[PDB]
Amino acid sequence: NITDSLSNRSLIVTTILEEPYVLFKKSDKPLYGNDRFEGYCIDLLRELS
Ligand SMILES: *[C@@H]1O[C@H](CO)[C@@H](O[C@@H]2O[C@H](CO)[C@@H](O)[C@H](O)[C@H]2NC(C)=O)[C@H](O)[C@H]1NC(C)=O
Repeated sequence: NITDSLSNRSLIVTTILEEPYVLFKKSDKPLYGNDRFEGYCIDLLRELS
């Protein structure tokens, strides 16, 4: 059981804008939250979450 034992526990994740790892979502609405950045390491963040 190495499942979601880290539930709750709001956490701060820091990044730098690089070209192939993070990118803004191309949309009309102003981006807020985890929809601000998308990419491969963001996909790794989704898998880890
Ligand atoms: C996250 O917070 C919730 C409450 O805010 C914790 O909830 C309890 O979880 C245990 C697990 O068996 C239950 O028996 C309790 O009835 C729950 N209480 C409530 C008030 O929900 C939860 O454990 C927390 N997550 C972690 C990983 O600690």
